[PDB]
Formats: sequence, C-alpha cells, structure tokens
Amino acid sequence: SSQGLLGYYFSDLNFQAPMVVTSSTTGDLSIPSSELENIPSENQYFQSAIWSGFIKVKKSDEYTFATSADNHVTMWVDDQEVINKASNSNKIRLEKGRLYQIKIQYQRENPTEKGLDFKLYWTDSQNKKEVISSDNLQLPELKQKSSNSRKKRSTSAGPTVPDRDNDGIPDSLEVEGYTVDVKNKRTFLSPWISNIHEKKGLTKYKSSPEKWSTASDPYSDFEKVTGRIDKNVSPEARHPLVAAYPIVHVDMENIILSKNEDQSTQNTDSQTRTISKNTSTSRTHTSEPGSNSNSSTVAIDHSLSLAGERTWAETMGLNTADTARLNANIRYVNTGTAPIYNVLPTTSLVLGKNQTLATIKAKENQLSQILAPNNYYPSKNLAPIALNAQDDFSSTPITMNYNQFLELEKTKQLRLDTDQVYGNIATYNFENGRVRVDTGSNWSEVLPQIQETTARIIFNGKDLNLVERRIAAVNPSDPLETTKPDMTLKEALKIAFGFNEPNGNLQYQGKDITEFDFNFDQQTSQNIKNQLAELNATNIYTVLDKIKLNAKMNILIRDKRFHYDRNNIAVGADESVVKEAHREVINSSTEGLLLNIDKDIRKILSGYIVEIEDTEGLKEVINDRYDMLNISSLRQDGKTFIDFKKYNDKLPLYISNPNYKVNVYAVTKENTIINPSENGDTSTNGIKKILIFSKKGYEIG
Ligand SMILES: [Ca+2]
Ligand SMILES: [Ca+2]
Repeated sequence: SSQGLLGYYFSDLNFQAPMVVTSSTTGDLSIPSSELENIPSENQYFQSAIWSGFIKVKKSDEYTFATSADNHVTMWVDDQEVINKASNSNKIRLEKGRLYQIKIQYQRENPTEKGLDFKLYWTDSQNKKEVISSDNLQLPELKQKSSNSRKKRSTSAGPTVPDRDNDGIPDSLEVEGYTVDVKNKRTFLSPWISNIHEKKGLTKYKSSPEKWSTASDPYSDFEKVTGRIDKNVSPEARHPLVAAYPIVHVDMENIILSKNEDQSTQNTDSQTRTISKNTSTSRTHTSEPGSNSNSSTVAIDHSLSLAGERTWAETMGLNTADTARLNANIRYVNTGTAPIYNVLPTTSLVLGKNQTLATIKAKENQLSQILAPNNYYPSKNLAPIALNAQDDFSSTPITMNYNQFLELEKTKQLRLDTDQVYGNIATYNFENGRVRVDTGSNWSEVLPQIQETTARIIFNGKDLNLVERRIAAVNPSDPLETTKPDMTLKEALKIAFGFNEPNGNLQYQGKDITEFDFNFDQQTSQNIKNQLAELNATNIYTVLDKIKLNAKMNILIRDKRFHYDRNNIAVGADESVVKEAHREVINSSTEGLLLNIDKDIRKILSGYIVEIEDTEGLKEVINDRYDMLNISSLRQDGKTFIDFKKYNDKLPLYISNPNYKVNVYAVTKENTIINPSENGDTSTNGIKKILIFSKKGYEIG
C-alpha cells in the first residue's frame, strides 16, 4: 500500500522542476490528469520523470523489461542499462530472493496530454508479459544508512535528482515549500502555490534539504508527511519542523502509610492503623538554568480522613525508634509526541530536597502495553500500578525513619524525578513498508540532538497542565542548522499546539493569544528583546509573525487568569477572577449552593469556608477547621455543589434571624493551610479567603 516504486514527475524536460513526488504499488506508474487538482493546468504537462526502487523476483528466470515508451526511456538494473531509447528483447537473468536496484528515466518534449500514462512491463521465459505486480516492487532505501540488502543511493549512472539528505524529498521542494495531498491509494507531494493551496487550508511545509529529519528525531521528513510512520506518533509531530519524542512523568493517585514490623514485635495480630490519603500530582517546570528533565510533584491531601485530631505518629502508634512504610498507586504519563515500547524510565521518589526514599523501576522488555502520547501506562481503563504489588515477593519497602515521617507529615509533599531512558524506537522499513521496533535504534541516541537543535515551548492552555513541545529552529552559529527554514513564534504555536487564526487573531481553542503570558529564560529573553528592538516593536503580541525562534530557546506560556508557584503549577487566581467565576448561582438553600464553575477555577481551589454573620457583625464559622474545607463536589451535570451540611453534623444551617447573613468563601491552593498552626490551633482563623457568596436568610429561602 505504501510500497512500490518512487516517482518524480517534472514539468520541464530536464529533471529540474518536480511537480509530483509519489509512489506506485505496481508497474503502472501512471498519474491521470484527474488526480492533478492541486497543480496548475499548465504544469500538468510532464516532460520528464524518474523512478527508483528495487525489484524482487519470486522465481529465478530470464526476464525482458519494457515500458509504454521505450523510445523515450532509459532503464538501469543494478548499474546495467537494459533499455536505451529503444525497445528490445534482451533477457537479463534474475535469481530468486535477490534484490535488484531499478532506475528509470523518461523524457518527452511538448506532450499533448496532461498527466502521464506510463507502464513498466516484464516478460518471463514462458512469454507471459504483464505490468510488474506489486509483490515485486519496493521503494528505494530512503535512510541515512544502507541495508544489508538495499543500497541507499541509486546507481551513479544517469540522472540523479538532488536529494542531499536521502529522505526522498528533492532539495528544491524542501527549501521552497511543498504540500502533501491524499488521493485514494496515494500521497502526492507537490510545490506550494499560494493562489491554489492557501484557501484549501492545506499545510505549507518547509524542511532542511540537508537534514534527513529536520527536527533531528528518528523519523524522516518524507516518512512524516507521507504517513510512513508509527501511527502512535502525535498528529502535530507529523510536521517536519515538530520534534517527535516521548516525554514521561509519574502520576501518583493515592498513598497508604503504615508502621513497619520489626523483629522485637512478635505479635502481628494488632488492629490496622494505616493512614490512607488521596494525592494530586503535576508535571513541573522550574526554569532552573538549562534543565532538560522530567519531574512531578505530589501533594498529599490534608483534609479529614480519620476520627480525632491525632498526629500521624499517634494514629499509627509510631514511637521515636520505629520506621514507617509507604505504598502508593501510580501511572506513567506520556505528554510528548512519540510512544515508548520496551523500557519505562527509572524514577526516584524524593522527600524534601534530596532524600531519596525509593527507586521505581519497571521490567525492561516486558511492558504490558505501549505507552502512547497523550496516554497513560497502564491505560486508564485498567488498574494502576501499586509500588508494592501484591504479586511480587521482591518489591522493596519504601521506608522512612521517624524524623522523615514527621517531615512528610509537615510538608505533605513528595517529588518524582524520572530519567529520559526510553528504550528502542519503532521505525519504518522501506523493504516491506512496515513499522516495527528496531533493536538497533534507541531514544538515547536521538534526544540530545533534538534538545540541541530545537526551540522549546511549554504551554498550559490544555487544562492548566504543562505540555512541552520542541520545534526545529535555526542556530545562527551552526552551519547545518542554518539550512532549516525560518521558524516564527506564531508559526510554532500553530504547528506545535494547534493555535489557529480565524479572524487575523491567533487563538487556542477560542482563547486569544493575549490571554496567555510569555516567560523566557535569560538567554531567550535577551534574544527576543533584541529582536523587538530591531523591529521597533513595543508589544510582542502584535508581531508574533516577525519574531524568529532559535535553537535552544526556552519559552513558557501560561494562562493569565492564574497565579503560579515556583514549579509553574497553577495555585491561585485574582480575587476578582474568583469572585466573577462564582457569580452565577443556580440554587441556594440552608443545605448549600449550586453553581456553574469553570473547570480551570476548580483546579485552583482547595475548598470553601461557610459562615453565618449575625446582625452585630459577629461571625459563626460552620466548618471551622483547616482539614474541613473539602465541602465542594462536581456533579454529573457538571455543576458544583457546596455542601453546608457535611461539617454541620449533617444538619442544614440554622439561621436564627432572617436578617443574618450566610457568607461563603473560596480558599485557593496557595492560601491553603495544611497543618495545625505553631500554637496548635486547627481552626480557620487567619486563612486568606475570598468572599464568593453573601445573602441574607430571607434571600436564600
Ligand atoms: Ca531531501
Ligand atoms: Ca530533509
């Protein structure tokens, strides 16, 4: 289907102006004018063509080759001319199993017909003549190295279309711009033409004629745009200027803490005294100078989980000489653009700044599934991974000493640092048109070059989670990288993150670019500042099409509605933003509130505080504990219910006098208290909170 001979069809007589590059499954090398919609009528006249590939025969025999136009043809079989601007009967000997290179050149001045009707035939010894069947034809070896059986360059004999990097796309097309269009069986690669392609909404591709993969990744520019690629590669990374590579972190979903058995305690029949909590994990980004790492930070829920207000040590019966154990459920998360097949990266679980508690490893070459971009391992429809799995006897206990345990109780934070060891790559094979894991290809041989030759943009517009993409961008200091096309900031956002521009305004899923801020590392900042100066531009948002990206830039783009911590996780929002987001109330009663709150807003809240204010201005706080703010819940209808009864002993609010007020406040994550105060107070006193509802008793009704 993606197999056959590779054809270059030129409008000129001398192989200089390629109009179509495409493959044919069989010896029928025709392109009917019917298929030439994406090309100017006057360019539909092909005056020359070149085909290349291999022939593989199923049965040894003497064959004669012929075409539809032997008078206008020269054909080579492994360096040997077999057709020379004349028909013949010259039999060449071909043995089973062996691969023979084919090159065919065709020239015809002033054809009176558009397109090309051209067929390649052969006749065996039993005088059967037919168009060469698909099972006999293979593509050229369009790789950076030759195969054991398939040479990567064609014979030096005759015409060679300029293709300096051997990806299959002619030099001139990569530099000047090309488009890819799908017919029924085939993809046509053609020159970009403004008045034809711009309105069809087609993508204008440019790539380096000297880089087989312009993003320095393991898939060629041609493989990408023709679909000759792992189907798990992200759609945006089918662009030659967008890097395809995995990006993995670990998501911890929950945790259970328990007291370690010790030799001194013979009795193992005591009551369960474990501490189980939900956890929230986010991939982070620090802008630590020059970082290329995977890390996520885990927040352990501080809300009420057990009776009493005991310390963790009291709860678990942990004395100063005891040790504790941690178990947890996790999944791996691929937020990058290429899949992983046979090695999951190794992860350190870290307490505080640098106390490693555990090393989390999966079994090499024994993965239960692929870990695909925009997906999880295990998939979300399957159980997560327990750090100590019930099956294996050999899972190492994740242990903490007493002082570390107290530290975890106080910080309620863990960090997961994951390496970039991703194993082997599934590559396309031109011999059989299949994609398979290549044991000779490893991500560790690719990632450094990707990181060195691309600009990185990290964007949080999808659910406020950080997503990293890398886009091919010139390095003015590296001659090879100057052969890449100019990459603008605007173009990068379109191709890497799917920004569009319906009315001259760049948007991401309906949000104008101006709704996001720009943040740069030191070197990138100075670079962009210089560019703006050179442009006499005072506002980056009005010149995004004129700002050029360079290799090694780091750009961080964030939703402006939110406040961010040092890990660039969203942790709060302006009082005015939070207020407005709670303005539309659906229903109110002494039982609670029913609102429609933006999904992003909910992400930055830790909970709510409910208060009744009497006529003299005194306030009764109903859920007056730092661990009792979790009173909101998302309903199946998407609406949020704030539950007044939960921490009111299951009772609706009692409002003594209709003139009393019910006030509800939102508490953002950055303002959230996660421990009792120093003086031991567990109340909400002093919590910085945002009034989001205030009605008198007669208004609630
Ligand atoms: Ca090329
Ligand atoms: Ca290229």
